[PDB]
Amino acid sequence: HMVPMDKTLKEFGADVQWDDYAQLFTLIKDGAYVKVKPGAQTAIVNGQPLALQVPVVMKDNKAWVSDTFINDVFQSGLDQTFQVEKRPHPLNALTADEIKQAVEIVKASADFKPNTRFTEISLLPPDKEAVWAFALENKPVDQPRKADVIMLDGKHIIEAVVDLQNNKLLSWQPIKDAHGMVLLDDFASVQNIINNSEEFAAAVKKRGITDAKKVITTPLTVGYFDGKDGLKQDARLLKVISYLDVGDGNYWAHPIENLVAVVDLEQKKIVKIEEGPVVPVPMTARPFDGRDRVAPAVKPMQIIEPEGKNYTITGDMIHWRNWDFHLSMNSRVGPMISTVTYNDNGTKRKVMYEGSLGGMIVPYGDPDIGWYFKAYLDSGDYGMGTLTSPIARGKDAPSNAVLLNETIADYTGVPMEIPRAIAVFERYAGPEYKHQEMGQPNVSTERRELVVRWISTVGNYDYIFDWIFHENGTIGIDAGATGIEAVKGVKAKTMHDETAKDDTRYGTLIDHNIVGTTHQHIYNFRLDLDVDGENNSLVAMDPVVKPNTAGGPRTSTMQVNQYNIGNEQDAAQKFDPGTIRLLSNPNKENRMGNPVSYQIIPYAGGTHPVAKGAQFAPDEWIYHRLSFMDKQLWVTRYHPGERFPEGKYPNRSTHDTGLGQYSKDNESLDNTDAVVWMTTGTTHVARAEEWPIMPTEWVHTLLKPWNFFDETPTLGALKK
Amino acid sequence: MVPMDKTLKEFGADVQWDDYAQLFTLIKDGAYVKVKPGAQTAIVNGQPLALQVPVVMKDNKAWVSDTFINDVFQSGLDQTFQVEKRPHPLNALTADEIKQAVEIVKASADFKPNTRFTEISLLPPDKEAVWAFALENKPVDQPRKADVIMLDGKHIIEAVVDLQNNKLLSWQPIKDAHGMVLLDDFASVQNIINNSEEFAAAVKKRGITDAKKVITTPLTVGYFDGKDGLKQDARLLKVISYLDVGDGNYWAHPIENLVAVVDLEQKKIVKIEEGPVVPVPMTARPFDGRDRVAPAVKPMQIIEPEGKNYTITGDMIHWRNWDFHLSMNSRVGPMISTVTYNDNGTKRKVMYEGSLGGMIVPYGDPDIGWYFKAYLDSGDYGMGTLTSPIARGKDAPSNAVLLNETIADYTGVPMEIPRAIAVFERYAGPEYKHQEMGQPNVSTERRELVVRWISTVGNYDYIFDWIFHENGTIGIDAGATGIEAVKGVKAKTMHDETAKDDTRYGTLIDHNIVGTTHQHIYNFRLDLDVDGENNSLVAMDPVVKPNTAGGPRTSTMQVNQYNIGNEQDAAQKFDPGTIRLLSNPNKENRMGNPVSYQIIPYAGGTHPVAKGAQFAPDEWIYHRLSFMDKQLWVTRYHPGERFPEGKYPNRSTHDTGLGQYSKDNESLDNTDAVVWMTTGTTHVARAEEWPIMPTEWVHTLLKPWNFFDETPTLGALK
Ligand SMILES: [Cu+2]
Ligand SMILES: [Cu+2]
Ligand code: NA
Ligand code: NA
Ligand code: NA
Ligand code: NA
Repeated sequence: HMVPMDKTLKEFGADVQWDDYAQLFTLIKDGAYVKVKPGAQTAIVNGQPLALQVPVVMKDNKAWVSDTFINDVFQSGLDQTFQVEKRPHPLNALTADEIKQAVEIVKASADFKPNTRFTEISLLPPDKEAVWAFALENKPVDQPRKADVIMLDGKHIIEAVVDLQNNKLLSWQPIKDAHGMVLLDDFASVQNIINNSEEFAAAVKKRGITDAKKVITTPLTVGYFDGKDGLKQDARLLKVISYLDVGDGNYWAHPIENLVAVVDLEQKKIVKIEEGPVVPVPMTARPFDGRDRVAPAVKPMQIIEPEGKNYTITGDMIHWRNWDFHLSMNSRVGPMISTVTYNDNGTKRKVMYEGSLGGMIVPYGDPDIGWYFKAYLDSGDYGMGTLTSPIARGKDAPSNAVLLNETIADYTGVPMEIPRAIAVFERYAGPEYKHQEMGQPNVSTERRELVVRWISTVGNYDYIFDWIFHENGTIGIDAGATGIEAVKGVKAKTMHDETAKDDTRYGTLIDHNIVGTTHQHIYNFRLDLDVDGENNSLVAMDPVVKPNTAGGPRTSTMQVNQYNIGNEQDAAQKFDPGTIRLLSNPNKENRMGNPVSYQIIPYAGGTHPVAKGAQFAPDEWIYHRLSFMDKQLWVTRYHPGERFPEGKYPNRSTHDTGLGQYSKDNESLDNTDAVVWMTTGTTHVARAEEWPIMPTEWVHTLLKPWNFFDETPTLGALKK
Repeated sequence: MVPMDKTLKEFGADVQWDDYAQLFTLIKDGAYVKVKPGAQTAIVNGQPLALQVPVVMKDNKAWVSDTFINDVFQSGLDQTFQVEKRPHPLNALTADEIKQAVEIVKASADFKPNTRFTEISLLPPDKEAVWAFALENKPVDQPRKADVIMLDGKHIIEAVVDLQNNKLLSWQPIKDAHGMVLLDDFASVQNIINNSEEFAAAVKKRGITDAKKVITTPLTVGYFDGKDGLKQDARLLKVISYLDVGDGNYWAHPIENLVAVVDLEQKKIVKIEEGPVVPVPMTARPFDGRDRVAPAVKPMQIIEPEGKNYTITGDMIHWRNWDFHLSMNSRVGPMISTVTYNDNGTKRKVMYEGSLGGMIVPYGDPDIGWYFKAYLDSGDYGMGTLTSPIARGKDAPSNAVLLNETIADYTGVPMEIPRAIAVFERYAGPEYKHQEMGQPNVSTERRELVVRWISTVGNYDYIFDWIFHENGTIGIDAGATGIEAVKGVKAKTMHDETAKDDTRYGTLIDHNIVGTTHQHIYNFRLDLDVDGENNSLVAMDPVVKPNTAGGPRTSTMQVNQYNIGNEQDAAQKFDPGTIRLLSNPNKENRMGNPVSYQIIPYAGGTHPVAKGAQFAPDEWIYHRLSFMDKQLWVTRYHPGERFPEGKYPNRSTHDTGLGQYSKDNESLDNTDAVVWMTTGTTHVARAEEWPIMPTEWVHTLLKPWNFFDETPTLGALK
């Protein structure tokens, strides 16, 4: 039973290359690199031969394979990239069966209602000491698997915990005053309410729009202004910004400016329409998908690993050179990198118990009615894991990547498999080191980094996060922003028009009648580092110039001021990239008697201007509610319920329940389990080069071993 | 007939055999060749080639015609390199012109017998004629000229020669200038140390039983207004010493507190300085792998089997919308010239010339062996000359093309540097992406074209990357690796008595070895002609301002914009939260904004950043080298202003570089500007960098700012 090779392999997602001269197919998918010649009775998988009962058949310039070829070859076992897990790792995300089970358990309570949605359903993390003992000592974890089930009953939040091992409900706790995140049905529900509104349709009509049905809405959280926005605190509201759909596939380029509808989600209707002056909708077609463009010729470039990968993925555990870590997915914050150790000549040393995105904010700077409340808390308010964007193979990640699928719960409690959710790829990153001693043979080696990449898209923005494992012990965390700008419709076509100056007070004129409103992107990473153990202290080293007191001709020297930062409050600080901040283990030293440490660099560079803080006066509410915006480094005592820089329920919050809260009591950071939070952002002033689609802009952070090792870590195994 | 593997590998090509397919894949630079044994044809970059003689298999080895390499690799089907029929006027002096220039000055009666040559370089034609050659194909109507800079003992003479008419045009002694360090100075110094009894006497005290195992290293001495005890007319170098213990790494064996001062015209030691005796650290600390075994690793290749997207026509490189010229200088290395971006058919100017301007690695330790220590690597040592050949596959990716480059050595003999510069395209993530909910994805891949050069001066190794983004951005990145300059000390660990004193000025990185703190400060000279040469420098400072428009916001995000009108004001600290543009006030994009490039002297780094010079403002080095203390400079274009540290910085007594060039504070309003970017690190050492330092990087960036009218990579309209 034959089938067409090319089409079948495409649909399966493999790259297919035919070489007419060699009469050879090269097939690539993930860890598998395959060669097969027509009519041969063996194929080659990752350097290894594989018998085929049925050879690839060529007929009138067209190849056919049996209908088991794909299984026979790709799933053969000669691709050793993925191996099966002997014992389930206690941090493995909830499975589909577990998700479904947690949903049946809460549904078995008399309180559940058919309207009830699920904001998040997630493994309730077992305790940290036991997870480490499993990872390093292989001790089983005897506490039962549990799940947190956070439910939205209309507008009310209930937190339920379930015990999955015993199929029982353990708790059911209403959470007073909390608003829940925006869920996928809210989007449809907002578009509908607008569509059924005669008022809104009339509002839209006096603004030029002739077919209201062509109006695309989008939902935003409203924030909190202690009543100045004229909106009651206890109702579930979203505001709604509108665009005209013109057929160019880019409604974002056709704002209907100065029209905002406020929607009550429980009443399912528009409770308020704010209207400002009428600004003609920008109408010119501005497609970003290529439809109006020539595709030039590019010569091929391929990164190939024809004997397979250097990493192994066992269940969710990834092993690579001296690294080992566990990689799992959460609907709110995306990827979670756990139990990170570095194998030092046989002994696994702890580096990081858990790293992930903490949260992020994208606040705007324009005071007008369509803008003044605008601040996306992408992970907290919209669920970034849920909104993961599948990796476009070979483009969003390099041709030598392996692409993992991940499973989370959707908002109605049903398992949802996200295809191509995370990319894993090894990459050449220049020379690791080099020395060309004059007159001698050179010495160079290559640097390899292992990257874990995840992309999440929220409305018009697309965010890329890379977790970068350097062979030498360094860890990089880089965030990339691309997508389509939020723009303001204005009257000016050029800076020569009479409204230009007023139109561009809060952003740049990037197209006719279009202004890229100025805003910030502020990312924060929650890094629970256990530098060769949990008992750590925070140390400062500030390079300084000191008068020379040692004699000789110099008036000055270069010296260091070294001091411990002994509490959370002093640890909350700006980052001066001219200084050194360490997380040290005061109980373990390297061979020179120096405390083993990691150097924490929240700002290692970026391609947009850098945000030195929040661009908000200190008396703005958004400033008040979100203290993480204003410092680049925080350190707090470990605590399993403190995970979000912006707080657990940030929608319409009135005070800081995040890093402000976690550090308010100013506890001791002396020789104890610490969690490091790095804030890094950009201040984005727009330019025409970014319209209609924005070229990816990057910021870089770094964690470097500092006297953690005794010598150059990549030198190699000692031969004597 | 000749054997394939031996012949191919002596030619520099990589040979792979695939037994399943019975196919050879041969790769060198831009050639990607496939050949089957017995086949009448082969493939070169995707294209068929008839062979006179098939590859034949004898005793399981392959044999090729004696003519194979030439027939296959030089067939014309690798189109990476094209012939240049009309030579660009910034083309570096050729080997013949180097020899010709040397004959011309040697013919003069003023040329003294053992004169050396610090630099023999193209004296280029005027900027305007060079642009008109590149943009309109107008011939420059000037003869080929060369600057010839000579060192007669310790005396500098600048001559100019006309190579076409083969005549000397000028001969000019340069008063008070000291010459850079030349290769023969290294051996001279080592010989003089070796023949000094006083020195063997000093060394012996310090615990050294065979004085023949002592390795010298020459350093320039700086300037201290006599406080160093050193005469200003004398051509001097100081000498720091290490012990060779056979580990291939003398750097790991300092003889601390012993400095000799050598006068190179007397050929003798004129001062020994001796401080406390510190035992020489002895433990073998090889960095070359002699004591190691690397772990086995699966192969990775980056392949371009139809060849490259760039074409290299002489030294002119074409790649996508970029065109530029690449040449080599013996002092500063690579020069990237007449750069333009092809905007939908029209070549627009971006950069007339960019290169390393100069750099400095100044130390912070006051002791006898350290206080004067400051390497000006290009200016004092000659980084082009000390170019380190790229190790194929390692110093650059497997898909690179490695260029050879020619300069003059210090005796005036042409010197061809193999694999002096690497060019390679690389994948750099998605160029842009938007995944609209429930719609088909849109993604394209970013490609960067990198030009990579490595120079090594004593213990360090510097990597420079000139990075062309398809979207109009240009990055310049600098990497540092090599071996740390260490101080020998008594302490073994931070628990010993001397540890605290021993580490006042640096980290303890091994037993008895402190990595003294210093800085790396690179400066880049960028004659940007933003869509023309008449430009102005514009600031845009994002600020928070009170809300005056109504509604609940108390504050708004606005910009303060103002021109920076003169050189002194343009010489500034860079706040990475602000924006600085070189704008063309005469030309605007479709929205009426002046076409501009955004200048970012600090786009990041893996080592701590220097806010400026880690020196009190009364230090001599601070006074001599203003360029260290500001990150941005902009000066009026001037043909003889090229070096941030000045033309002759050896024992300079004042600032003849950027301090001098901005001295009169001229106008920068709508005129030809030259932008200089200083970026630096402060290096506090750690054990992880010993015995060899993992490469650390700093990044800088030039981004188009309203230069174009839209996303520049969307492509041409249908
Ligand atoms: Cu942005
Ligand atoms: Cu250094
Ligand atoms: Na706390
Ligand atoms: Na911790
Ligand atoms: Na000037
Ligand atoms: Na210029």
